[PDB]
Amino acid sequence: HHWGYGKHNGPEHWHKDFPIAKGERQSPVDIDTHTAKYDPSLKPLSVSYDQATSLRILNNGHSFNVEFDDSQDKAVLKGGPLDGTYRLIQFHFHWGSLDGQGSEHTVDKKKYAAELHLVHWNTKYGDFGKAVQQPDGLAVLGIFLKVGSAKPGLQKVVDVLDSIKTKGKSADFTNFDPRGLLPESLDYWTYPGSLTTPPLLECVTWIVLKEPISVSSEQVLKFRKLNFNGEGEPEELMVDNWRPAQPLKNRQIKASFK
Ligand SMILES: [Zn+2]
Repeated sequence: HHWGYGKHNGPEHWHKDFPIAKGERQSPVDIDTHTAKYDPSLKPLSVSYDQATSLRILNNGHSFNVEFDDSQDKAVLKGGPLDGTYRLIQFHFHWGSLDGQGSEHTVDKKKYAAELHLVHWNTKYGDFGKAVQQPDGLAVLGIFLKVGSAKPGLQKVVDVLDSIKTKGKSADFTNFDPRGLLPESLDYWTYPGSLTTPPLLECVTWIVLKEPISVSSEQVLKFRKLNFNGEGEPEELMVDNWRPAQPLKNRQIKASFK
């Protein structure tokens, strides 16, 4: 029926409704740090999130998204391997049922507890919908989460999850600053890929940060209290909403550092 992460509608079933699932540039992938090519041509990333305007937090049934006002160049990303300006539209997470799994991308086969995705669309295309239909339409900044000390900047998000426990629920979420989710270093790996959830369009330039951010066990625990289901239905905890690594095929992963 509808896609999900369960035994009967999980990742291995997606190809039936979205044949692109078996395409040539699917994500996520395993980052082999020894074969990734350091490219001196890559420019530093430029993240300008000082004017970011968050609007709402929503449980869409597969994750929770924090949405931003993308009607103007308020929070943008440029530089790196990108040509042009990409606007931040939303960020969301993928996490596991246990601390040893949860991330989508892996580094030398190592899985992290969760993975943060900051989705941006190329302004040259006018709107998000047109952007996803282009090979260079989106830029997604991926950040790994490891369990350790608390991330102060993440607490506001954690505190509101109670109000959006089930599918379809949303709440006002203004004045949230995404800069508090960033690691200290901006070194990264990049390769051409796709969305990791249906429609799995191959329109993404992935920018995966080398440095993980630390979150406490109590923080990740609250992610695990969310529900895939809507209110009034049998409770199915939202955990392990991650897609396994896909084959790299004819792609090269480039690193911005040596
Ligand atoms: Zn994602």
